[PDB]
Amino acid sequence: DETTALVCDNGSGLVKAGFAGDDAPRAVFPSIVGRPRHQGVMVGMGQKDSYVGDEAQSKRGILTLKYPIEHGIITNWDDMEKIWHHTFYNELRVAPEEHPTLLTEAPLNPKANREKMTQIMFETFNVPAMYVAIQAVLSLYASGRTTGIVLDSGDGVTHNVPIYEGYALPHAIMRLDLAGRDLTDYLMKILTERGYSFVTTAEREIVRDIKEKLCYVALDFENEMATAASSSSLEKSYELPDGQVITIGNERFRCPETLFQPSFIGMESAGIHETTYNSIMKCDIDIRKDLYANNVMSGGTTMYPGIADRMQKEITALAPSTMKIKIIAPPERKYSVWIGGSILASLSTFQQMWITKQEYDEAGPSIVHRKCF
Amino acid sequence: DETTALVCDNGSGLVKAGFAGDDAPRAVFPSIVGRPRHQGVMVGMGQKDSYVGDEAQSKRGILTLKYPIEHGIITNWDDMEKIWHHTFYNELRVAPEEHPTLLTEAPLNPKANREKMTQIMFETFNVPAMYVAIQAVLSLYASGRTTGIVLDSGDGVTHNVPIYEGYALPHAIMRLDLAGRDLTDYLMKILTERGYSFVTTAEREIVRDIKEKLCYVALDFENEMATAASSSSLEKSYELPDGQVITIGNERFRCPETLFQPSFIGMESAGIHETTYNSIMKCDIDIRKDLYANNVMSGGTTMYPGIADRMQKEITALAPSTMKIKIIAPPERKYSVWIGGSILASLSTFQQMWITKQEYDEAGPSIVHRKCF
Amino acid sequence: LMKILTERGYSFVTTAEREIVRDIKEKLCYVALDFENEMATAASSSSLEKSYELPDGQVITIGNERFRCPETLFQPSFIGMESAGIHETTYNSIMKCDIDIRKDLYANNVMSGGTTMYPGIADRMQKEITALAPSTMKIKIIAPPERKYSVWIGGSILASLSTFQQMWITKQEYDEAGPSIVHRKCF
Amino acid sequence: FEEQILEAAKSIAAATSALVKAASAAQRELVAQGKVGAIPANALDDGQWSQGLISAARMVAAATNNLCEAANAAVQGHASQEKLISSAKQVAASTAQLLVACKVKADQDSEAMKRLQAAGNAVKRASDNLVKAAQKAAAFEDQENETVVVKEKMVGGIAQIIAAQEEMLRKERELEEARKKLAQIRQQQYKF
Amino acid sequence: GIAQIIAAQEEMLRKERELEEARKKLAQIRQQQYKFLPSELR
Ligand SMILES: Nc1ncnc2c1ncn2[C@@H]1O[C@H](COP(=O)(O)OP(=O)(O)O)[C@@H](O)[C@H]1O
Ligand SMILES: Nc1ncnc2c1ncn2[C@@H]1O[C@H](COP(=O)(O)OP(=O)(O)O)[C@@H](O)[C@H]1O
Ligand SMILES: [Mg+2]
Ligand SMILES: [Mg+2]
Repeated sequence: DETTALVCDNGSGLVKAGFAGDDAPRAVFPSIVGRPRHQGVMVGMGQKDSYVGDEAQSKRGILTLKYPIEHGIITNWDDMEKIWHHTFYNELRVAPEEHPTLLTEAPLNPKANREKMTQIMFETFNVPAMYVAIQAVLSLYASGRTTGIVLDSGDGVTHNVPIYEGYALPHAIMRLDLAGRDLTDYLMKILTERGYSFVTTAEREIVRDIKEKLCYVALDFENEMATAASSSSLEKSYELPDGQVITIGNERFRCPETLFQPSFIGMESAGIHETTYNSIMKCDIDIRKDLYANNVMSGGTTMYPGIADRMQKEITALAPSTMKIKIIAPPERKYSVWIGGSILASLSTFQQMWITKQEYDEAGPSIVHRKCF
Repeated sequence: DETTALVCDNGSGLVKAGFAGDDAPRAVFPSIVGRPRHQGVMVGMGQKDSYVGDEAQSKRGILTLKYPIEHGIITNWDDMEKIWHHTFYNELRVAPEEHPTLLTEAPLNPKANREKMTQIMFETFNVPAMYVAIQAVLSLYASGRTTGIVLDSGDGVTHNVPIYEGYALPHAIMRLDLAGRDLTDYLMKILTERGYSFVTTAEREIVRDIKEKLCYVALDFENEMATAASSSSLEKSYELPDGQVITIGNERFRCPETLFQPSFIGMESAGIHETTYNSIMKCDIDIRKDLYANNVMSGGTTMYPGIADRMQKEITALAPSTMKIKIIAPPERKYSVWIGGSILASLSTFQQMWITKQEYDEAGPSIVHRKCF
Repeated sequence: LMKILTERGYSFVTTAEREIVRDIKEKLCYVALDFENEMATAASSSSLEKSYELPDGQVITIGNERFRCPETLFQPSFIGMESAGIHETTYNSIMKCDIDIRKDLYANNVMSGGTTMYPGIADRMQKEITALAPSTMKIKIIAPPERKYSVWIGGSILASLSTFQQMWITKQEYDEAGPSIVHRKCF
Repeated sequence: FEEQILEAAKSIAAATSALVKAASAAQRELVAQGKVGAIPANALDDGQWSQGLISAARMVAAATNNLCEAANAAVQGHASQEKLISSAKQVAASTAQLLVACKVKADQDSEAMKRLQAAGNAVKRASDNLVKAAQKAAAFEDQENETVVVKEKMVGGIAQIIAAQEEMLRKERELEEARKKLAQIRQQQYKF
Repeated sequence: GIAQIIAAQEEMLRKERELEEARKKLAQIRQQQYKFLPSELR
């Protein structure tokens, strides 16, 4: 019947795009723009100017890869527009001017980022309408809940947003730049410790793959370190794209430990468990029990094996012993935000929340600060 | 329709010239200039001053043969100009001033060589346009590929050039001066061990013919040496131009082995297999697999029976066991460079890459460093 | 430098020739203040061409290669490396520090090591970092004339300190803790 | 052939008249309930939303009139079949914009909302019907002469693949430039 | 105003047809690649 809406979660690392009503994104691809850094000799090829998404991921040997989104803030707008092209016309293969588009954004982002997003979506793609949602609210939508504190840890931003009975508490929103990309950089730094030197952006992608394949969160960091130092059971091997085999030991759990000890990368902020506890304690006393009982995790960085148990133990150590602490970690949480957006894009009520281009034309880009939280 | 272009591969040892679009060079002849070294006594004959190409090869008894090109660098410009004149007017029998000319050059050659080639082409032969291509790129063209590491071994220069998706990696280019002529000199030196004394340049040509006819690359050098020292099944016979018959044993494989052990001729460099492996290892880690799978061979020096198997074994012993090593050695590789040039000279796209004499007269001979890799 | 000396017809291959090229680099190379203007000057005039006598008596003459070699320190792409030049790495290291200490770091750029002995490298570094840093900030490159031995001099100073005498990894501690003790007593 | 699209053209006209009536009724509802302060002033002449949604309906009507003219040109053999789908896509964008604009500015279960939605869906479906009718009537609907071409020469064959592959990359450059030109002309369309 | 937009869409779609037939031509060449390529070159 009605024209389906487009849901485009523009994460720092990955772009997840699809249609409203679907249960999984139709296009999941890295948000990178690669440009050749060598000299083309053959005349029949080596001539394209820039590669976007998976194509660049297949040609990282001869490319310089750049992420247009850094810490949830779009820094290169031409690259972001190119990525939105590759999403709409190549991956989804639809016309954005007939489908309303739902975009996502981390909380406490600069206003100019959201205004430029609106201006590009309306003046370059001419969508009928658009809406910028907060990723944590969508993550809560995905879990079928109205009460809970959402810990969303993407590639570039990790934020805690407490929500009670559909009401957000903006003063209790916590944001932390420590995220997956910083974990990848720390993994590179500590892999140089065993003699493996990864420098180029392609080697950064290789290290990110290593992190996604072998890293896990230790239940007890000190005991795990002692076990790794005494026994060799934790040591695991991995084959590089060139055939070299590397072996990593304690680095499997030292990299995710930065999530709980940000001082490893020289940051003064507290770990994710302490930020969650502080966010809960900033809320009204009457809702802390429900917030304790409804910890919802989302984002790729929360897909580490054993992260839920560690978070539960830490918050149990912090919270009073009488409270019941439950970490909700659905197996599909890496797409939770997008899934939530799909749900929000299928609701009949939300059809009144769109920012139509009539309002954009009469009020300018500032309208996005009067209609979106 | 359009005037066909001339493809002239001026190798260190052979000149291969022809027209674009043809599948084989029309004129393949040695690049030598011979001058009489005796006294003429009869008026009717023996008055010509210099002999070029096959004419000198038929009269080596009374001539001093000199190669104007040594190690890919043109040393005698008068002789090289004479050779080019013989190519254009006697072998090809065409006017160079109506056909654009495509020339070849080894990588990492002196800039003055390329500038002098351009100046001679434009001010002596008055060609409409000209272009200097890198021989390895043309060799890759001839194989119908865009990715691979080309090992081009001619008469004076051996060079490894890796290319990935049409992009060359100049920092990974390897050049080794060991080539066919050094093999011929070493064959003369080791043939002196059996009492055969070849000294004059004509005797050098005879030894070159012996090398082309009887030499081969041993799969395992030590086992082959033991077999030659025990059995007499490797002793081949060759008839000299005067009727004398020589018999050679291990020298059949001890000469080409210099390609894999340059220390035989006092060179400190590593063999061609190690240079290929090092050139691969200087490339980005993500493209090493494709280079391992696309080892392209070209040039006359790679025509030894069993050279591909030996190179495959050596690189397999060097490379990680997981990766597959594939040596691409077409039976027509001795002309591959030229063939590739023909292809590059037939492309409609390449027609914009010519260095026209307008650009030469406005920018000078230095223009060849801004339009040719 | 070997690779770009092959451009003028000088072929250095063996390790001994590598030592000869290293000596050439130490004797004739320098850092240009402005790379493009220096290249234009070299391409126009011959004033930048210097001669050098090889151990075998041959005299070689090099022009822009005198400054095109050290320029790799600021443009690593010349050798196919994707990383940024030394000035950009210094600026990034400063920007990774706390905002309150960036002023003192900007005013105390210390250079050491042989590769920083190039004539005019301090001025080029100062100009590049000034172009990168905010205009208000004062930038000072500290390049002592003996900076080729700065590491050893600092090591001697540290080893002459009475306080440092307690940081020695004694062979007593080595025999009970093994080689891993060096990861607990040294930064 | 031409009579077939003419029947669909009249269906288009009836559906767009229904759009005009429904949009007028919705404007009456909006001004009656105080949803928007409708002003009877033609800002920038028609503009896009002068005097409210009636201007959007009128611009939809202009777009679909252009669509009908494109279909007539195609059935006369003067317009490419890709002109028809381009005009249809513009019409679809216009009606989607109008429907979404009326959707958020009016009551949740307003009857006028239902009339606008049904009429816009009718225009969309009838537009696809007209487009498919014109394309199938067009003789250039399907045509290709690139089934198999080969060259005997080894030099000629590889040169053939390289020329075709350069054609690939050239058309892909055309992708980039054409999209950038379209984006620029869209930004310049109103520049707020 | 909309005339320029529709013209740009015209160029986009006609060139899309060009890109598609170029794809077809490339594949059409590729099936006969083995014919003029030696056995070791596939
Ligand atoms: N299975 C996994 N284990 C550990 N880390 C992962 C896993 N999958 C993804 N990641 C990390 O999560 C990041 C992607 O998170 P994502 O949810 O896509 O965030 P965004 O919203 O920024 O796209 C990647 O950078 C990757 O390093
Ligand atoms: N069948 C063969 N076996 C061994 N060596 C050969 C054979 N044919 C040619 N050569 C050697 O290769 C050299 C010619 O190589 P070529 O491909 O002509 O290089 P260039 O680019 O210098 O012309 C000659 O010196 C000859 O010694
Ligand atoms: Mg996310
Ligand atoms: Mg050759």
